[PDB]
Amino acid sequence: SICTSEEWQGLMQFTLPVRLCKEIELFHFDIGPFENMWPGIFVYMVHRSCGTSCFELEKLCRFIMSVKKNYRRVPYHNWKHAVTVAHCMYAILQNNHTLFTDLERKGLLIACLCHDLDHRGFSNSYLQKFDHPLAALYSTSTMEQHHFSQTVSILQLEGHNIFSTLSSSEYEQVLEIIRKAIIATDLALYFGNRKQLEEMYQTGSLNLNNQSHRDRVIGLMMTACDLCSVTKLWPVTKLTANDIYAEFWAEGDEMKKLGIQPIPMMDRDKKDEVPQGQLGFYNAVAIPCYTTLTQILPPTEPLLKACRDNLSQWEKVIRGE
Amino acid sequence: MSICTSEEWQGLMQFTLPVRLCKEIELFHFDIGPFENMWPGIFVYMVHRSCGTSCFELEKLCRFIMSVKKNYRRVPYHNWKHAVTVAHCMYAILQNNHTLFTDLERKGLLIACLCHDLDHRGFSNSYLQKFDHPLAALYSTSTMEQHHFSQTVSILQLEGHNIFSTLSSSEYEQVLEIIRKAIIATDLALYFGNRKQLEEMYQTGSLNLNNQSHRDRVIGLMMTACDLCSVTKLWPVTKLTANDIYAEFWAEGDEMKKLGIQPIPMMDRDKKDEVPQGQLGFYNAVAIPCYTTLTQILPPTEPLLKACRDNLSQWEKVIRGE
Ligand SMILES: CCOC(=O)c1c(C2CN(c3cc(C(=O)CNCN(CC)CC)c4ccccc4n3)C2)nc2ccccn12
Ligand SMILES: CCOC(=O)c1c(C2CN(c3cc(C(=O)CNCN(CC)CC)c4ccccc4n3)C2)nc2ccccn12
Ligand SMILES: [Mg+2]
Ligand SMILES: [Mg+2]
Ligand SMILES: [Zn+2]
Ligand SMILES: [Zn+2]
Repeated sequence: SICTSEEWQGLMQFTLPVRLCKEIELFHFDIGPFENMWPGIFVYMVHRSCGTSCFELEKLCRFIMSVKKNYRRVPYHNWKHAVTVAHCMYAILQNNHTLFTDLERKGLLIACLCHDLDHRGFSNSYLQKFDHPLAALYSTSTMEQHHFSQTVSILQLEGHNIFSTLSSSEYEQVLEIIRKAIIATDLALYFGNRKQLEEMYQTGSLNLNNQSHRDRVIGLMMTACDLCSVTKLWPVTKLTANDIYAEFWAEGDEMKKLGIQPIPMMDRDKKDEVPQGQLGFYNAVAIPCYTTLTQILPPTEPLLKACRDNLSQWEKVIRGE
Repeated sequence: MSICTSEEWQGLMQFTLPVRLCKEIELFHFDIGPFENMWPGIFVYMVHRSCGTSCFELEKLCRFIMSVKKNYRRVPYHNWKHAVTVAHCMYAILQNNHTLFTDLERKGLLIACLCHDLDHRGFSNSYLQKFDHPLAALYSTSTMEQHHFSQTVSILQLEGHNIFSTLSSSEYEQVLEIIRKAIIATDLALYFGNRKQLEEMYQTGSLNLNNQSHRDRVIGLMMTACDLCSVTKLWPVTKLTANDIYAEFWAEGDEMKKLGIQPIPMMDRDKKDEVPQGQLGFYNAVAIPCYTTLTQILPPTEPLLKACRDNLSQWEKVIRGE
């Protein structure tokens, strides 16, 4: 997928409505109601965080419109999710201004937009269990290796390599940041990452000039952004939930077409247990993520608070309220 | 005994409870899990709300709290989280039956709950006695529970930690007796005779509350109900805490396999299949009887029994492959 001459020139015209400017800096901001602004909203966030002279604008608008093209029309892992994850990374880096290099803020905003590129709405287990081509290629973190492969594809396209103008080494530094960040969105790898950071922060040996330590903190940040649907206002959070299950149930529907019972999270015949499942996901995954994050990055506390507020709302739904 | 630093207890005095949580704390099913940084301050609030703001001096109290956390170990279940969970359930029981207990007992039972598993290594009473651990020789029966009380007194005897200094020396030994008895009653090996005795004293109608020997038995049942209160939370919380319990059990079951001895199925991670039926039998024989007799004695404590029943249906739904 390469964007036409027709698409990206309109993106160079876009100026963000000034009434938002302040509301976009909030952690809990929702990009939902501004669909035709999401491509330019990403341009805005790149210019604010990295400077307008960071990328040359012609190359940048092409890359954003091609990446958008390569997102399938699935309920949840779509173009809206990519810009929602990218905004959370924007808010984290804006509130941790003096912690990350220019190169890291470049890659991470790029990595978040492309972290789910060409998602087909299926979990890694589905591709591996039922012998998908990509699973025969990428044995572990199947889609995550595909997501990074899809990004490198677009970057190698003509007029798209926004990283054309870095040092030849500096560029190979960016791709490692982008790869490790996208690989870190594999939720299965999150538990080892967050437990390692737990012991490290606790023992005090968490060293922020240790590169592998930096990559672990980046990975937790990628997880925090990937889950940021739990950190919006409860009206927004409850709505994104409907998108998540519609895609889960669709994968489980394919599981039934054989003759197998999917896990209850992917069974539409078990919608009643959804509020309990959310309460369990927040306590087992979400709360640990943003708690270790806030411990490492104190400015990211609004995420932890918003996640706690959303957790009590699910508890009220379970408790008959 | 690891003493807490000054920055630890200083930040505790400045802590304020978020307005919204003040209401949710009073509910039996309240789950402290998602508010880890708030756990020490939550205990301050529960002490203040039940025992008064002038009860303990905030300086010594915040020292005792943060030092008790430091002496709780990093085992999968019997840790700092478990202490505040048991302490909260006691607060809820005490709040809903406030004037039924003295002011000295509310001070004793809340403090004893916070310290009831101090310095837990993650090994049951049977392990330490089988492999003649030194503590099994110093404490013949109720091995860890007697040590927990010794750990509790060691913290009180630390410089500037004694929150009971301002009691009359009669009431000093009095509250220490309530605390010693409460921490001993958390030995589940004693609950079964004590619950059976309370059940008979109730149905015949001879259970009297200012009968001191009866009073300790009722406090013992309250200490048991608080120790098991994870069965009284919402289903997803109870499953997550069940994983904490089995993670520690199975670790002890591995050590016996290193010594060539098959552990009991409860501590055998190769018998994970029997987990739902093992929970079903624990509820029927232990948990449900505990809160049933407790609700007969203190009817305000019912929501524990109903929530314990709610999770009994879920454990039965799991055994039927659902
Ligand atoms: C794959 C990771 O999930 C997410 O990314 C995810 C989810 C999922 C939806 N949800 C579940 C989860 C279950 C479970 O199976 C719970 N089982 C406990 N553990 C194993 C015993 C694993 C956690 C479930 C069961 C019945 C009905 C509905 C259910 N819904 C987690 N909700 C959000 C919201 C915001 C951002 C992300 N997520
Ligand atoms: C003793 C202390 O137990 C607790 O504190 C405890 C427990 C225990 C874990 N559990 C068991 C218990 C068994 C048993 O062996 C039950 N005994 C049955 N026999 C009759 C006497 C003969 C069949 C078990 C067996 C296999 C696999 C797993 C198993 N899990 C009880 N569950 C909770 C939940 C919430 C708060 C507390 N607890
Ligand atoms: Mg993904
Ligand atoms: Mg104990
Ligand atoms: Zn994602
Ligand atoms: Zn206990």
